[PDB]
Amino acid sequence: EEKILNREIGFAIGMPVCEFDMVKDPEVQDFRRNILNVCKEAVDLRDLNSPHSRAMYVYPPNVESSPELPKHIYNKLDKGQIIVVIWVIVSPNNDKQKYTLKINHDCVPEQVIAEAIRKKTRSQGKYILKVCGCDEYFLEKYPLSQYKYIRSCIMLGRMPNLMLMAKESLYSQLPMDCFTMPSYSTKSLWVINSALRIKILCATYVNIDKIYVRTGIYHGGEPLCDNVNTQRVPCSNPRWNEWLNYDIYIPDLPRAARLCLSICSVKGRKEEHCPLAWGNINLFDYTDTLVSGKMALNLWPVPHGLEDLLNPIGVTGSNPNKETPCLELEFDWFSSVVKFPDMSVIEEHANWSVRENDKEQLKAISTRDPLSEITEQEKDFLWSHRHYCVTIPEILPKLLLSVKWNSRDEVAQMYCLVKDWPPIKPEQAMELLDCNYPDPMVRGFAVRCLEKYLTDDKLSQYLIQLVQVLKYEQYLDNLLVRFLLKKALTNQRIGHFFFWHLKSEMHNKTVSQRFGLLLESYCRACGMYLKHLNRQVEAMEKLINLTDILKQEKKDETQKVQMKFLVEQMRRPDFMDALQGFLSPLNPAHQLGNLRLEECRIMSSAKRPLWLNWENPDIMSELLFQNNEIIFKNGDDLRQDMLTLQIIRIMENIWQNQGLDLRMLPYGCLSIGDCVGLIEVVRNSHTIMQIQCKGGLKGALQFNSHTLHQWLKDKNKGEIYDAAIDLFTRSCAGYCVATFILGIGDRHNSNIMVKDDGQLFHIDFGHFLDHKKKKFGYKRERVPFVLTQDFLIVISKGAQECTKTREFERFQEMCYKAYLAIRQHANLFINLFSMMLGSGMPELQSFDDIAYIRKTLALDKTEQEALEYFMKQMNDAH
Ligand SMILES: Nc1ncc(-c2nc(N3CCOCC3)nc(N[C@@]3(CO)CCN(C(=O)OCC(F)F)C3)c2F)cn1
Repeated sequence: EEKILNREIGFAIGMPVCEFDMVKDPEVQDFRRNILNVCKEAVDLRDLNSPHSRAMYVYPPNVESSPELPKHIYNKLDKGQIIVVIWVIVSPNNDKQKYTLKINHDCVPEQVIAEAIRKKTRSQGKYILKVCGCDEYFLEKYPLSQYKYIRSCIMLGRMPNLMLMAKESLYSQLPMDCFTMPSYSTKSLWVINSALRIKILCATYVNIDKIYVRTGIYHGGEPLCDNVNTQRVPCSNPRWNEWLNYDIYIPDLPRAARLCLSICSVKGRKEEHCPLAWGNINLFDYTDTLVSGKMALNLWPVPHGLEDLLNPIGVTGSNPNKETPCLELEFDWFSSVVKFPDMSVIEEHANWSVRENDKEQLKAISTRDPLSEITEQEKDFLWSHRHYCVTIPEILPKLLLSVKWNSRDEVAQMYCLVKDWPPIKPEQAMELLDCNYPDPMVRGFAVRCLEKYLTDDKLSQYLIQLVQVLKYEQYLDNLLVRFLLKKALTNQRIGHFFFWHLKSEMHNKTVSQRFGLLLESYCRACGMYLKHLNRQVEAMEKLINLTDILKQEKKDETQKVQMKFLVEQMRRPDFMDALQGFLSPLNPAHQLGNLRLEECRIMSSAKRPLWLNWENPDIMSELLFQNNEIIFKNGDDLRQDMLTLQIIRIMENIWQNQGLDLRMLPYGCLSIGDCVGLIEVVRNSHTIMQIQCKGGLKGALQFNSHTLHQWLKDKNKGEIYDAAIDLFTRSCAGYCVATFILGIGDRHNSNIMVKDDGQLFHIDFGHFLDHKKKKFGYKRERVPFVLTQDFLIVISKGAQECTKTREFERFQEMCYKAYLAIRQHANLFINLFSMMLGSGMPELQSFDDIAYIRKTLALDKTEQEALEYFMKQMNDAH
């Protein structure tokens, strides 16, 4: 009954549900019960206009955020009209009959259906349109061209193939709702007029000259007073029994104040100080109670490259592995439960607390990026004009950093300004969810802006950042988690990726409990989709096990011997059952039928990825792709690839909306677990090395700089030649600018690919945010801007003086405009990286890595000065 559901939830999370029942922490048990209200709200929203609302939960419309088509995309249409093919399965014989329509690009799905019924009858509202080849439906009254598949077809010059289906055929297959409620369902802070003191008792599980406890009171990475240390003791005896006194009074403690601890080592050789373990504690609990009495905290291992003695950004709470350094502490008891004051009380205290050159200086401060330095004079300038700031709402992040958070008088006044602040755009509100803004009223404002202005499309686009910033929340139950869970439980496409973003981090013990509890409530209310997720989990476990054996046990063996083990392991019954008949985690609309074993190989690229091939079992698979090819890789942190691919997509939208048709290729990529994941294979593509080692002769100098252009001319003879050179130029321009801005390394000719039609794209983003310079080669082949002689020959249509042709001038102008369009949206890009700073991605571990984008974008120069910097970089590559 519930034991069946709990066993299936346990298999999905990879953690038994009875482990959550064993947790005595009241915050954990209150979260498990209180989050069920979000589940019941999502389940009721799903049945509002049942079964149409249920069908749109399982098969939501995959649309762009705006119906507006840029003038250059409207020109791809024939007088504002599109040609679409509508298919029908007639039965008997199950014949495929097509009916070709020419309709207005903005026709709603029912107008398309009516026109297909008209064309078919030439020889009422009971039908739906489905994309041929995949489980994607057009159930909503959006203009046809707003659906991503139709929008993609217009831009890619392809013909839409849709399938006409009976409404009953789909609705009858929707399972009934199975959400069932689980069985597990004062003094004021401001009247204490003393300074804060905390007792450090003793440590256990700590076996070096001396050891000490370093402590500090922080609010979002910023110290609220000076750090205070215990006395140094010789390692063997870590008993301190010492009260530490802080220079901060209890009423001046902000709501998100934390105690940040560390056990540090001292070595006398200049005294060498090293942190051995760290732990942070929220000074107020989830019920707003100031902590008091004895407490024990199990500490965490120091993350690589900490560089400081404390870890104030790190996760809050005790290490679940109790067999780690354990610090015992004691807080004061003020003869009653102390609580943070009510909003009305804070509002009463805020009231009791109280040129044109200046209006332009406030506007300039407002447009600076999240990493730009804000001086002490500027902080005083911003806070003194805090009332004029409400009229430039985009300055709220700069103003929040000007507040003295260790002063309840300034904070009470900031709460009044936050309460009446005008709503801001989601890309600006997302910055207020990073580690710099722990205050719940600031965070609450930010989430309300997201609920008001975020479409389901933009929510999906920014899901990686929103799931990562959950780690920064002080408590399990918060406004952000409730917003994401409700969205995941009301749109199954969002729920699918939301599941995988949490599941893929369950190995990280700093988030295991938060994400595991969040996963339990999602699995309990996602419905029958849990059965599909379990099949995805089990197929991925079989591949992770297979690739682990290959990388550890049979690593050195030859390709033939590796393939013999692969084929033998894949032909096993348990393996075949697990790897066939499940949905693609890259896109759950793609069904993965039978494995085409003969087409599966171990690739010769770094970490030896697996090239897998499945039949697409859709009745109309021929109209999309007969076979789904996916790369499964063990060894890379594919979250860097996910972050880069998201940025490329956003950069492409910036360019497209500005009339700059720089065709990019952000193929799918999904992190499945610890350095494991899936990569979408782009069909009909070849690396530059493969093109060069086809026109190259055995024994002769390989990697010649004229093969690329020759191969493209043989593939595009005639009028289609001009289109291929143009597509190559635009795509190469976009990828030169993108790889430059982001500092993408390993730009060898096996990581740069080309399609038959001329489209160039990059792969493998295991290196970003640096100039990784080759150990050998020519000066022009080792500069940050990567543009080869091979590309210049294609761009100039074969000319020998390629840097002098008119086609190279047109390619240069493309690069200049593409560079400036991204520099205008720099704040967004800096913020998307900054939100990921605590993920543990090998190439993004500090603000110095993000500072690389501030240099390539030349944010500390003027618009004209940045363009000349970019021109000098382009010129260095030739
Ligand atoms: N982090 C990370 N990111 C990307 C990759 C990766 N990705 C792709 N691509 C393929 C195209 O679609 C996009 C993904 N290919 C790879 N290997 C090859 C190219 O180097 C080796 C020969 N090969 C081929 O012949 O493919 C046939 C044709 F499709 F290209 C593919 C590869 F390692 C790995 N790790």
